[PDB]
Amino acid sequence: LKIAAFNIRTFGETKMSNATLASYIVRIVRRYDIVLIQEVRDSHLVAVGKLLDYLNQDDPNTYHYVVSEPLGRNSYKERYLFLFRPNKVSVLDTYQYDDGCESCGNDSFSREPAVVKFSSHSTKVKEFAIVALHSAPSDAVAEINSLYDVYLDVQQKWHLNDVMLMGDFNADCSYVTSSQWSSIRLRTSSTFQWLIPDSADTTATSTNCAYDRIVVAGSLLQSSVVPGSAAPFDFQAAYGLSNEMALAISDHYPVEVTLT
Amino acid sequence: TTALVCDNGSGLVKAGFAGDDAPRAVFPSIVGRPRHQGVMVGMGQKDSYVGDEAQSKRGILTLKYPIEHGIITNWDDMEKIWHHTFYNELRVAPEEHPTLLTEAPLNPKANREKMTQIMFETFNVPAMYVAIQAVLSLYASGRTTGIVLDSGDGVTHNVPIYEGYALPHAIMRLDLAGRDLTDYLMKILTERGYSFVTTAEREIVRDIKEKLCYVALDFENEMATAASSSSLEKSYELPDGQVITIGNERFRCPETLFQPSFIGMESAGIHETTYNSIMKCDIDIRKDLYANNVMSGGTTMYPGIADRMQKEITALAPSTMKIKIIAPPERKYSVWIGGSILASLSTFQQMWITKQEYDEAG
Amino acid sequence: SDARSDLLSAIRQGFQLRRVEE
Ligand SMILES: Nc1ncnc2c1ncn2[C@@H]1O[C@H](COP(=O)(O)OP(=O)(O)OP(=O)(O)O)[C@@H](O)[C@H]1O
Ligand SMILES: *[C@@H]1O[C@H](CO)[C@@H](O[C@@H]2O[C@H](CO)[C@@H](O)[C@H](O)[C@H]2NC(C)=O)[C@H](O)[C@H]1NC(C)=O
Ligand SMILES: [Ca+2]
Ligand SMILES: [Ca+2]
Ligand SMILES: [Mg+2]
Repeated sequence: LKIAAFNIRTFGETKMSNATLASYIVRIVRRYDIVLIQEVRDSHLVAVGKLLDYLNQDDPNTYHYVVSEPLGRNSYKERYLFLFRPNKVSVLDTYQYDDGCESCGNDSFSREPAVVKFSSHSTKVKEFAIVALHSAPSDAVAEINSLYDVYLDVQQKWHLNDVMLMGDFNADCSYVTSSQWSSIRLRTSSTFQWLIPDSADTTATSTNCAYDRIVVAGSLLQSSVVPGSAAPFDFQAAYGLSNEMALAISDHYPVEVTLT
Repeated sequence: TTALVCDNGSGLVKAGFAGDDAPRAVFPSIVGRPRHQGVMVGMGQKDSYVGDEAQSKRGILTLKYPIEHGIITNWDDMEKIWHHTFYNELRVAPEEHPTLLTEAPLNPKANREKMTQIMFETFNVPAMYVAIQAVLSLYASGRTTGIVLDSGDGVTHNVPIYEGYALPHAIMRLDLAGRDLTDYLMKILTERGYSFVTTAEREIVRDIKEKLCYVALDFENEMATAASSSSLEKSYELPDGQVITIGNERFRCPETLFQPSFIGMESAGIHETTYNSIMKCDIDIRKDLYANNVMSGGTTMYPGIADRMQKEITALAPSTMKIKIIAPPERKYSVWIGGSILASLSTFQQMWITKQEYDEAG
Repeated sequence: SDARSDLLSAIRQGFQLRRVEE
């Protein structure tokens, strides 16, 4: 099972209408059995529907979706979108973290995590949850720390220790410095393995930053990870692209991992 | 015991409770089914969406308008719309409320019978009644004789009514209304150099139409005025805060109602269909139609439209004829209001068809 | 002086509708 989290800069109608950018995005998505797409700025789900139209043009059930409403604390809103291959995994339940009141999710996250429970019969782990987060850069330390509370919420809600938490956490550089890691319970708790290391470059731009991350909890799930499989997917190199064409797709690389 | 009033239009459903002065639910007459399998976070798989949520989620749906040019053309979809209306919008059990429904001028009898069968057999209403939209609008103005211009999102009709009797041989139908004017405004704004590409940009055009357009009393003079000064320009601030500025598109847009050739349609304009409708009626009631021209529907809301109709009808009619256009400020909801009044009247209570009666007839 | 004459006259006299707030 191949899983990825991909921040596609301003993913939306204009990007999906560009046949060239759409073709590269389709090619990227088709690598994966589950992929989380972030930065979905798509007021009427038109770009999402167009991506699904391409993915499903041959077989109507190639990919199924889980998508959120627009999220953000002010007028600037983004959705989380999961695309998954239903012949590989099945969605058993979903919810949006809300911390106890209909608005309180926004007290700790700008974009309240989407949480999806999957049944996965081909991997060692048979059921596992994925928690998506695109953090607010200026609140990264506090939001990554709050994922620890999301993890606790999953355990209590679903009685399940096998959880992957992933996305553009902005977890490096000026937004999380080396000294700040000790403030983040998701990092200091031995419950979690960070599969994308601080040394990784997950930007398509000239910064060298491990912004995007995959964190796994639960021993079954941890035992399911293929060693060395977790890494950014440098699509500029993969597809022999110019840097300008690369940046037009996104300013981030997907981060991916394989489960057996 | 409280009656419901459901006015189903080509573009909007207006629904609510008899005796209230406005509909409580107004929403798009559209049903969408997902093109792909999946869910919204926190939700189960849904088979269809109706109304506002169908519009807001349209990108992953296939949309259908069950009412075309005022007439119901898809019954499964219309059933979804009524179900949504009752249970989701009004939040009532239709089996405990007499329900008044509206229908378009010239609606075929088989269509009204099907409407009736669904209400009784599917929704199990205790009683119901089907009223002609235009006649309700006349009633809402306190009149029982007159001629109505009803112009909505999909169709425009003229309907002369004599002592409560709509005269079907004299009804005129013009397949030009609000949706056409919205599309035309998008076109002419695009020609001026604006662009409306994304769904969100395109949706703004209907708001511009509703807030900035108006009907010129003298179109050619108004075109000259827009060309010689900036006095007719008005600004519209887009969501993002960028402010744009529009001149003659403001009145060229609804001018189409008087000159359908603006959108390539070889058809009389609304002044001439009004006059043609009056002339189909007995000469001896014409004075009463001319003096009671009632405008109804969202597409009659343009500032200036009453004065312009008064001018054009005056030019067509005998020189001594008294001509009066009645354009109530509530007229976007006139049909609904007329239904709310009628269903409330004590003198109306014997006109409901009961399920008992339906159970014995057909 | 039938029911329909009665109804039309009542339509003409009007009806006090309840306010629906915004
Ligand atoms: N203030 C306004 N100015 C101009 N147009 C308006 C205004 N308000 C609403 N409209 C237009 O009115 C139309 C809706 O009117 P209405 O509800 O009477 O139509 P409908 O009953 O859905 O359709 P129809 O009667 O054609 O079947 C829409 O096209 C809308 O843009
Ligand atoms: C799809 O997106 C690509 C990438 O941004 C666009 O290609 C650019 O087009 C301009 C011309 O308008 C060139 O000057 C740039 O050099 C191109 N960029 C690259 C990296 O190739 C392309 O125009 C878009 N296609 C369409 C038709 O919208
Ligand atoms: Ca980089
Ligand atoms: Ca109507
Ligand atoms: Mg680093």
